[PDB]
Amino acid sequence: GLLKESMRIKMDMEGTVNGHYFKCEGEGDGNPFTGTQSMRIHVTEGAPLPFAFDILAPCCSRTFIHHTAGIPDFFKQSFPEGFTWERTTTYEDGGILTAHQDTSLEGNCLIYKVKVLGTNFPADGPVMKNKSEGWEPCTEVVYPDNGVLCGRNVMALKVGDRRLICHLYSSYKSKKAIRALTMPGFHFTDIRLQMPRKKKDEYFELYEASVARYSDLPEK
Amino acid sequence: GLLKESMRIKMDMEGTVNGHYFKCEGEGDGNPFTGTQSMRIHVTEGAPLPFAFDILAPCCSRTFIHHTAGIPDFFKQSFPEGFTWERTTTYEDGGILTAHQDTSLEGNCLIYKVKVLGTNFPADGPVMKNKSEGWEPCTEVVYPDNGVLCGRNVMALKVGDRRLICHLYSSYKSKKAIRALTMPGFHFTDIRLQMPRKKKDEYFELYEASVARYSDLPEK
Repeated sequence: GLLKESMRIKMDMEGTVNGHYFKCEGEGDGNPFTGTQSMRIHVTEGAPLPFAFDILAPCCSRTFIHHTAGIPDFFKQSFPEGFTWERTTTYEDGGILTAHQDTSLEGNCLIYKVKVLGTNFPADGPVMKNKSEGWEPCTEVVYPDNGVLCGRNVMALKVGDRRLICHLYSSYKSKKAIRALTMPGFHFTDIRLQMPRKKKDEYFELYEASVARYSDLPEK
Repeated sequence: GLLKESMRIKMDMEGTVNGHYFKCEGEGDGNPFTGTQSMRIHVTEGAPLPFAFDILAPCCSRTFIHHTAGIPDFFKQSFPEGFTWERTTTYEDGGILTAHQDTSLEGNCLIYKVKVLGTNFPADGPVMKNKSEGWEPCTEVVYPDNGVLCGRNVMALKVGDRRLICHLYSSYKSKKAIRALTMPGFHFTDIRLQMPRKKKDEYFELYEASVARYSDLPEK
């Protein structure tokens, strides 16, 4: 209807992590129906980032999820009005990353406005020491709550042979009237977020694939 | 070859939940290689239980996981010596359910000893009001940490059309020498835990299926 097979993405992100201010601009593209996408991010203020960009990578696109088994698509249904998401991620070594995001659509271009505040990351930890090597793939739990889509996730940041676990609490809210929207049931969203390239803690490239599905286990 | 395609299970559980003391005995069976199993639980002291047995259901069998793609099997490798697990489950409405478990093997019978403490469950909540309808399927995150197997999970207790989220923190410890066991890498375990039958808050029947696997998403 309103979404095409090739979509452009423009993202503006502003934030402060452990007191360090930054701004990022991203241009990306993807296929929303096969659920694949990529983004080029330039840190336009606050470069070089004194912390691992990994913690900001999940703040950089829910319209690009391949929905299987007839699962209703909260995000694609939300257009032309668009949607927002709120998230807090708690890291098991103390760090906290809170974010709010606005998703709108203008022509062939998705427009993301992201605000980020991160606090209490340990000074000696892999995030502030910039010693992480990206994320493992993950499986978000997704479920309705009175017209709001809730998400819960466990993600694992790679630090050598070790994994730093964090816990994601997400709320996805449509700007469309609740009556014009078909809510999904309880389901899962597999997500594989990768960072193929980065340069000087100032330029980053992301690729992400996402699939909404039910458990593959038979119900007895 | 210590495990057979048909195994017996004997379980003894003792615990206190919101100040209510109880003991349970379980007899079960299953196929460890297809990863399927069932159990009959009788509350022998403290019946009828004044809380939902659902919160005790995940305390009742990791030898029965179907391992795909050559993922090493921490639990099956642990025999004949066996293993232990410990877990804390935090419910988003305040409840806490902690457990320690010992798993041994004698002949054709796996022997489980479980100790449980549950606290701070709200008097008005679905657990203490006994108004839950079992668990959704879930996907545990499993990864090594210096010979210990760690698990993290998000589970959802069904309360009508509502879901009460809880967060699981698990540690699995082999009694085998670290040198005689090959640790798996980061992977996932799909688990579907069901309660086909219950009676008088005193008799319960469980069925569980589990599969260890990697992400279904292609790695770009």
